[PDB]
Amino acid sequence: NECVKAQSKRSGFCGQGTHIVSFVVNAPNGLYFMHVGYYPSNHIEVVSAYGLCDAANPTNCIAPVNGYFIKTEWSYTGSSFYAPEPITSLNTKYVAPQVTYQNISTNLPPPLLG
Amino acid sequence: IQRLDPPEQDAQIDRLINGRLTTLNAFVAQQLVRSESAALSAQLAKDKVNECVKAQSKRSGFCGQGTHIVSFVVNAPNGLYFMHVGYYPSNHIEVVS
Amino acid sequence: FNHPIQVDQLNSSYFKLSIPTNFSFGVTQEYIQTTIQKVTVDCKQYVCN
Amino acid sequence: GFQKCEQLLREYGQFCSKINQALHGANLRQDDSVRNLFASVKSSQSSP
Amino acid sequence: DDCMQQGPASARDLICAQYVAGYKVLPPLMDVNMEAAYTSSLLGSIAGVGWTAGLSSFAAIPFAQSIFYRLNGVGITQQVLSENQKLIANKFNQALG
Amino acid sequence: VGWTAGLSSFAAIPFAQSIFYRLNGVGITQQVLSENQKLIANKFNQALG
Amino acid sequence: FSVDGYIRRAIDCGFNDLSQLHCSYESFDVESGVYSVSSFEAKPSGSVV
Ligand SMILES: *[C@@H]1O[C@H](CO)[C@@H](O[C@@H]2O[C@H](CO)[C@@H](O[C@@H]3O[C@H](CO)[C@@H](O)[C@H](O[C@H]4O[C@H](CO)[C@@H](O)[C@H](O)[C@@H]4O)[C@@H]3O)[C@H](O)[C@H]2NC(C)=O)[C@H](O)[C@H]1NC(C)=O
Ligand SMILES: *[C@@H]1O[C@H](CO)[C@@H](O)[C@H](O)[C@H]1NC(C)=O
Ligand SMILES: *[C@@H]1O[C@H](CO)[C@@H](O)[C@H](O)[C@H]1NC(C)=O
Repeated sequence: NECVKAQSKRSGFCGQGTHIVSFVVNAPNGLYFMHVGYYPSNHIEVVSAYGLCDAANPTNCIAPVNGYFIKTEWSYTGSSFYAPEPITSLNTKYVAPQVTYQNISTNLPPPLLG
Repeated sequence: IQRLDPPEQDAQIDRLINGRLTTLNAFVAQQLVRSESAALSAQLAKDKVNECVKAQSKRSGFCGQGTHIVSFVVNAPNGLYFMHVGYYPSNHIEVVS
Repeated sequence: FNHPIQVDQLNSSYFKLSIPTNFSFGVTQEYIQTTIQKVTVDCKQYVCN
Repeated sequence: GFQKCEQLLREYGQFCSKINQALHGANLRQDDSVRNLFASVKSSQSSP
Repeated sequence: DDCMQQGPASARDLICAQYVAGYKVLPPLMDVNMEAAYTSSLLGSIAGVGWTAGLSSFAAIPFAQSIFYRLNGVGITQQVLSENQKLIANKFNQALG
Repeated sequence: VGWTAGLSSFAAIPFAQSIFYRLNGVGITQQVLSENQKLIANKFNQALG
Repeated sequence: FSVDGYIRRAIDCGFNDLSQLHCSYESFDVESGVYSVSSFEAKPSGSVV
């Protein structure tokens, strides 16, 4: 029910790595599970923000959704695979301002260009 | 052996054998019960590390009591010792919602 | 002891992200026993033949 | 170590082989349990 | 050798009984320093593992920052957490101390 | 079955389409999945093969 | 055995397999199911010396 009929979000319940899909066949005294997971490699280190705020409009802040804001100025990458793309309203959420958010004053992404 | 001849010596040794064979069978049966139990328990420990320690849990009562925030693990003599830090509310008031 | 990738914390408002640049799929195989062989015994015959 | 006893013990079949094999399996079970448990506690990435 | 040069520690010493009774206690699969290494690396992974989607990336963020995200995630607002960061750290410290 | 809310409806969709939703759901963006659909299928196939 | 001690009903436990079942549970009423009972023995048809 957790593995095969659903994608699991429980680390280590199904297989190792991030669970994607599982299959089941019969075995001599039971079931044989075939768990296909996602295994990352070649990790790199990048610098990330906790969130970004409009420096001129400090109460207007965003945080990434299922990914990170990375320096490259700021761009978005999904959490499982480094692949920078523009910060847009489809990969951000508006949040309350925090002391750890960056104050950006130049190349403001579209969710902050208000 | 020192006191008895074979026809009686045999019977006496045999009593000791039966008692010792019984003891060893009981011992083994328990090591199998205890090792089966420990193995199940080990899988519970596995789940707690993944659910509790490597993640914040949203499952009431799985980790500790109250709302789970963070857990830590140290080793213990025959296993793991979980340290579950939860959020415990107090001084509740009633408001209209 | 196989050490994990060490990722340093920063003295700043930023943080280090250790993020994959590559990936693979792999299969964790698992066997779960659901049954045992069912056996009955003709105890009277077993013991006394 | 008494030979008379060992001679009588043999009439109970391979009793000791069963004791040893049962415990050997039971002991392997913990090494496998431990190996699996730690493989899962193990982090991929970690801070110092 | 300890059981020969010193002898049993007390009545019913089950460790020295091994060489007498015919049983042996076997060593565990991992030594202490290896088990410590596993839980130590686990400790250092907590803040950056239970942070976002996927199990593939690691956010090397402060423990404290992790706690505040964990508290926010259970219903405590950011205005509250911001006003009370020292109060929260003190309560946490009392819980563990 | 592992597609949306509830256990009552069935989406008869391609396996491949299911995989891409599953990958998107773990943090791989759609731009990446779109550029790499053949690469992803090949890696998956290697894992099972 | 009735309250007054007389035997009014009995099972010959070697008559058939159904009778063996009743005897093994020491009851005239057993639950429905499939049960193993004593095997049907092969018997000697002669002897060799
Ligand atoms: C991006 O811009 C934001 C917004 O300006 C900036 O975060 C702000 O930083 C200031 C300090 O530089 C915080 O102001 C104070 O900081 C001190 C530090 O000790 C606190 O003690 C103060 O708290 C007292 O006063 C508050 C006033 O209301 C009380 O509510 C509180 O209970 C205490 O009495 C106070 O926090 C300011 O709060 C933050 N802003 C936010 C939203 O948290 C941010 O740092 C800039 N980004 C970067 C990377 O620099
Ligand atoms: C750097 O770390 C020290 C550790 O005590 C801390 O006091 C100091 O404020 C930190 N500096 C920054 C920029 O965070
Ligand atoms: C990912 O790893 C495989 C392993 O052989 C390699 O062939 C491939 O080129 C790698 N891709 C990247 C982007 O490094």
